[PDB]
This record gives sequence, structure tokens and C-alpha cells, in this order.
Amino acid sequence: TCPFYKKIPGTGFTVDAFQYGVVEGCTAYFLTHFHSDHYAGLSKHFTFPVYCSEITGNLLKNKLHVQEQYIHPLPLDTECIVNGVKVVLLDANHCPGAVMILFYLPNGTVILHTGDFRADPSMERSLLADQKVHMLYLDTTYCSPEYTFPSQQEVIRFAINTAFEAVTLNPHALVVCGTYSIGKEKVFLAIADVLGSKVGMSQEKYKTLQCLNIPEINSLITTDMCSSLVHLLPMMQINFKGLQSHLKKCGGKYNQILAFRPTGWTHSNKFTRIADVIPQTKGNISIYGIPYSEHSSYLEMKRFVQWLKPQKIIPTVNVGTWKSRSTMEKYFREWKLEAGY
Ligand code: NI
Repeated sequence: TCPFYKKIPGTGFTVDAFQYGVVEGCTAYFLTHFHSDHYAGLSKHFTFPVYCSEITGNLLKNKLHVQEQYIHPLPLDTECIVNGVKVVLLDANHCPGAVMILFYLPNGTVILHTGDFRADPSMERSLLADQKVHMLYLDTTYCSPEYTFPSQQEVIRFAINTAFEAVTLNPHALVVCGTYSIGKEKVFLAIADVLGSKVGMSQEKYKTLQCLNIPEINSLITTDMCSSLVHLLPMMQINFKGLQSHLKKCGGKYNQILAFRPTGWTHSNKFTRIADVIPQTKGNISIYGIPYSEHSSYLEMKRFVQWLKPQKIIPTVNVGTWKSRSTMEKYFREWKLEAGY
């Protein structure tokens, strides 16, 4: 049954709560973003009202075949009413169409649900500034001090300079970028732009990208593998084996691959600065592991919560073991001591 942490007290609302069948007392289902753990259970057979961003609504319609009559898209940074309750959607700095939701409760309580987010100081100057937030439902994916990572921009700059060099040294080289769902599109679009190329990809992935309201999108992507010097493949195919195989299917247009695997965090974040990164090479194939995260580092999360000063915190990630629950509680206590709220 639907956990307490996916229900908003005093409303008929749930968030990201689609895998329990019909939730008793829910008059509206909110969806923060289009990742499968969050939308799990939604299909053409769903017949209740779903609220979400415009981008998320395009993906539900076109990828999950949710009928249009049940989809209610809302604009961002805009005061809206849903079943008698004032709400605002804000940009979550996560994947395309990902949102945080501010609910203004009839009793005067204000609740912020972050969805999945990567905290940034620009959120300290949004509509969140205007009033006191009482409860925070927090994306706690990396809530532990060992989780450090560079900025998105540092990683992108590295990937650009690395690709430009390789293809200038060898213009018959091919750049490949791993992907598995939406997110991290900036990695491949930024590289394709420095090389002055479109990005080539499968039909399925091209369709997904067409849902994301990217301006000038038709000038940036293609299914033509032969005209194109950046290709996308699934993350699991980014190994020497799978890259050699792919190279054999471009029709003798390229003789080399440089590939990127933008991953979350792994054990080599503690030591290696982005400037120190070197690839694994086998013959005419090179693979770079780059830590491109769409979730808050420990320090980014701590700063955000210390600025916001919520009266109560409810975690939404790593909540299934008592050990994680207990550990996260200890960090929230500390954060509250040190900042005095
Ligand atoms: Ni996500």
C-alpha cells in the first residue's frame, strides 16, 4: 500500500504513487518527472487525473500512451489551482521536464516536494524565498559526506575539449555517448555543437528527444548514422566489444571511436580531480568515465536545506533500511544544530 511519504497531508494528493493500483482517498496524482521508478504503473489503462509539466505530459502521451483526457500539464513558476489547492511547479535541475512542487495548504502550511533534484544556489532566489516552508520531502540520493562531485559545467568543458582534440587529430574518428533514459542530454548536444554535427541515434530515442521542447531540435539530431560524427547508444553497449561491433555497422565511414560513459558516482570520486582523468584504451577504441550527476552532492543538499530551514524533513530515497533511515536522521539533526533552526 501507498507509503506515508508519497501522500500530502490535508489534500487529496499523491506524488509519484502509481504502482499501488487505486489509492483510497487520492483525488489527484502528481508526477514529478519521467523516470520509470517514479512513473511505474502508469499506462493507457490509467483513468484518473495526472498533473505534471508540459514535457512530462508529452512523454506520457507519446511513450506510455496515456490518453489525453487524463493529462493536465501545468506551466512553471505560475500560481495554479488544483482541486481547491494553490500549487506551483519549479524547475528541479534534474532531467528534462523534472519539477519540484510547492503546495499551499488550506490551514496555512506550506510543503515543498523536491522530486528528484540537483540543488543549486539559483533556487535560493526563486518563489521559495517568498515564505516559510514547513515540511520538505527531500531527494536524499547522496545524503552522505563521501559523495562529492564536480559541477556539470566542469565535466562538459572536459568532454568538449577532449572530443575536439581527438577528431581534429583524426577526422575519421567517431564520438559515442552512452544513455539509458532521459537526462544528461547536455553531454552529447554540447559535444555535437563544438564539432558542428548532428547527433545520430535510433528511431526510439529520436522520438523521445522530439518530446522535450528543445528549441531548434530538428537542426540538432538525426537517425542517419553515416552523416553524423556523434552517435548515441545504450549505456550497456559502451564496452570494447559493443563499440567494435557498432563501428562495423557504420559502413566504413570511421576507423576509430572515443566514447563517454556519464555515470553517477562510483568509488573513484574521492581522489581523482577532473583534470587527472585518463581513458581506458584497447587498440582504436577509447572509453572515458565522467561523473555527470543530476542529483545533489552532499554539500549542495546541506546548503539548500540550511537555507530553507524546514520545520520537518521527510526523505524520499534510501528509506527502505533502518540503517539508512537512522544515518540520514543524524545528518538532519546536525544541519539543524549548526544553523540554529
Ligand atoms: Ni530521476
